Amino acid sequence: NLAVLKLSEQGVLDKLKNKWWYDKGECGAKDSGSKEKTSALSLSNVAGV
Amino acid sequence: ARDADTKIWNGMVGELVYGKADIAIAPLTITLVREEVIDFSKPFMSLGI
Amino acid sequence: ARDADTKIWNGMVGELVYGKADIAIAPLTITLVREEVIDFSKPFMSLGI
Ligand SMILES: NS(=O)(=O)c1cc2c(cc1Cl)N[C@H]([C@H]1C[C@H]3C=C[C@@H]1C3)NS2(=O)=O
Ligand SMILES: NS(=O)(=O)c1cc2c(cc1Cl)N[C@H]([C@H]1C[C@H]3C=C[C@@H]1C3)NS2(=O)=O
Repeated sequence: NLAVLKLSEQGVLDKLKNKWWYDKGECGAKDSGSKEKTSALSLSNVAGV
Repeated sequence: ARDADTKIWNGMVGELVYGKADIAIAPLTITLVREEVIDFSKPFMSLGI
Repeated sequence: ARDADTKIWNGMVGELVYGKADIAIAPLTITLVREEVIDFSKPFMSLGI
């Protein structure tokens, strides 16, 4: 009871949670969600015209 | 969970109820039906369904 | 909180320590040093700064 509150006070829980959830961003959208590609227009876009 | 009609807590509950295991640092959820047989510290990580 | 250099709890926590109150249903944050003088239940509502 006195021990877990020390880890909550000193951010050790935050550090462990960061280590085991956020440092292992692996798959796709977390990494590549903030990048940019310009374009290249294909025919599948313009067909109803 | 407990057994019907015999109250036999199996699993990680009965390891602490029946004097088998000494402590359980594990993903265990504080309920109403678990405080009567074992005790919990202050919660260290929040979640939901 | 405690006073500087005297450890004299003013406010509401002193009302529980010095026998003047009985219980405190209140917006009260579970810290470390409040655990060593007065007992807390499980948390009912979670927040952050
Ligand atoms: N952001 S989190 O889920 O990983 C998380 C969740 C919790 C933490 C600490 C962290 Cl890092 N400590 C709190 C405790 C601190 C104090 C207040 C309630 C408890 C006492 N319990 S909690 O609310 O379960
Ligand atoms: N979403 S919230 O902050 O208002 C909130 C926060 C909490 C609630 C219920 C609510 Cl609605 N109950 C939990 C307790 C209920 C059970 C499960 C964990 C504890 C036991 N404490 S809590 O995590 O402090």
